[PDB]
Amino acid sequence: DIQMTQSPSSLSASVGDRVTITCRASQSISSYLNWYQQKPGKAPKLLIYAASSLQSGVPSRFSGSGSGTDFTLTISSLQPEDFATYYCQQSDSYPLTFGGGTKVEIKRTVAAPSVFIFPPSDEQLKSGTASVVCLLNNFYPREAKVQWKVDNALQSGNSQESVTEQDSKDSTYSLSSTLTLSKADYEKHKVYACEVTHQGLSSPVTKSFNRGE
Amino acid sequence: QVQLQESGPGLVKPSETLSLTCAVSGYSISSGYYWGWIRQPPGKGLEWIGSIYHSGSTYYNPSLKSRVTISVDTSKNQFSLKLSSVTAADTAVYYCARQRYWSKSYFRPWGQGTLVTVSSASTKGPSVFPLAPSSKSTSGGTAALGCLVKDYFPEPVTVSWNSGALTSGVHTFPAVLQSSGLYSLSSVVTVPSSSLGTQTYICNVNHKPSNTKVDKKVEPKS
Amino acid sequence: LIAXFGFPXAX
Amino acid sequence: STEYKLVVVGADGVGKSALTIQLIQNHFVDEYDPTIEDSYRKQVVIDGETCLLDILDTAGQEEYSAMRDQYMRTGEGFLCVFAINNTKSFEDIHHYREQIKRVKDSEDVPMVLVGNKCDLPSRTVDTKQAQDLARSYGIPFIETSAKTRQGVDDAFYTLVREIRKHKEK
Ligand SMILES: Nc1nc2c(ncn2[C@@H]2O[C@H](COP(=O)(O)OP(=O)(O)O)[C@@H](O)[C@H]2O)c(=O)[nH]1
Ligand SMILES: [Mg+2]
Repeated sequence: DIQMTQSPSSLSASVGDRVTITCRASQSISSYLNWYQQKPGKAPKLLIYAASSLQSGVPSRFSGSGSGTDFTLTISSLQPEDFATYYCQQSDSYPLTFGGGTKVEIKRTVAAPSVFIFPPSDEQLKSGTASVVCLLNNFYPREAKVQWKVDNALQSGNSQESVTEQDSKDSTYSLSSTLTLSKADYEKHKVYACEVTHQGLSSPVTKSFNRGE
Repeated sequence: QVQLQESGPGLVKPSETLSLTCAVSGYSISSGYYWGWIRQPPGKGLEWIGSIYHSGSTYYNPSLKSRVTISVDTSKNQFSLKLSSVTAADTAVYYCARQRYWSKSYFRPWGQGTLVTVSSASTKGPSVFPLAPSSKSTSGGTAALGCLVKDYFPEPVTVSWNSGALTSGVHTFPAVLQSSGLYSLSSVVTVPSSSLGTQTYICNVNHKPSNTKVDKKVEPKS
Repeated sequence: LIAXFGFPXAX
Repeated sequence: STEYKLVVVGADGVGKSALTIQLIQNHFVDEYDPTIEDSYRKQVVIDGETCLLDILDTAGQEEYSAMRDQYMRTGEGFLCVFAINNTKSFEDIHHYREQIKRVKDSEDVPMVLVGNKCDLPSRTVDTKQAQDLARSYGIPFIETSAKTRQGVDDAFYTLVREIRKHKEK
């Protein structure tokens, strides 16, 4: 098999920056190298074929170069919408092989999250379980700390977090933290609070509600 | 003009056979091109599985060859994949794609992809609960609301808002797998606080493996 | 322009 | 290791690309890009000798390339290919031979006449007339099927043997 090695595995660059990603083939493939762009939840899309031919419709800031065993994809002016994983693929011979991908993310100014807390619905609570949700909306960088406090007591082991992929327009992330309690534990406590720490916040932000109020 | 679309079960038991079909439109398989299958395990890269020509000639990834059967139906304008003795390593989004020539060509276009999960567990539809807009929402500012989509299996679920009319500011989180073996996710949206008393917000949740279709109106709590 | 054709384009 | 430079010529659709791919990679190919003229390399053992074959699979070209020019200058032997079910491809053979003689400025260029697609029982070209055309030229005639692989090694190995015969003379 012809092994394709991409580098780097991931990179961060500002809007307007020149970005260069490399692809190396284990043996010569002449100019038989294609580049695909894959955005979250979408199929890969052809950008460049035959090492340097730009697919029609693809923005001119994308270019490809190289031959033999060393290839490069270049984005001359990175745009927010260019957040994607890029894959090379040799088309010289079988088996057809792809590189492992390079994830490109946008570096932007710090943006503190807007924080929201949601109590469990009465219907869910009546069924025996209380899910309490904390939302951190449109923030950058991705690193954040979220703590759950019930009557000011720090919770551990009963919450799960989920983070979105970088937004293609504003280059931010959003995050949810969900606290799962039994109906009995939920009904024997009053104050439910989420405490958020982030680079864009000078001091932690707490959002809370009082059960039944 | 040329469109490809995968279809088939999203759940397969270990040791059993995974079967998928790709419906082609805008071009006839009998006219030309090679028609391929490529897969992507969750969070991983792309792996070419195999390709076929309208004549039946098939080419395979050598590590999967013994388990792969690729077939074409020129009358129905479809092509298919059978992958036998599946394991959890076969859990992946499966894509169909075409390329003009056998070699020295490229894949274009591709299907949307279809997730196949290898598991012994049974399908289960989700419960949908409101994430109601807080009563303390800033007057003239921005409020947030959403839906909690809980306890379903397998992935995926699709969430839309107001039938697909509300897309701005929507964030549908990647699902988390719970201790029970069931997934859960939330879908949220930020809206003007001034619209809460008047504008209707409904999340439309669809879970195809269980034929569950749920519409939940999310409003401020009494 | 070496012919007969033959291969096109041999000069 | 001894290097041999071979060139595969013949009308569009006779199977030059299919023969080359079957020889090098052991696959029968239904649709390889008809416009691609590429060079291939294969290490093979022929009569106990380790040979490095450099093969130009020719095609219709709009421009005369640096790669083609290397084979024009240093190509040692030619496979002149026709398809047994395409009379026009057999009629082109004498033009391919006439042109090769002028290109090399020689009446003695190592060559093999190849009648491809012999897996099809339907023959529009009389193989006796092909064997007589090859006899008239003083070259071997080889029947091949890129589909079944019958004669594929024979066609290229016979050309290597013709090159050896030429080098020693
Ligand atoms: N039945 C049969 N078909 C063949 C054979 N060799 C080539 N073909 C087919 O003939 C067509 C033209 O082949 P190709 O290699 O592109 O010819 P080229 O234009 O000379 O390079 C393709 O559809 C091949 O699969 C053969 O030996 N038998
Ligand atoms: Mg050809």
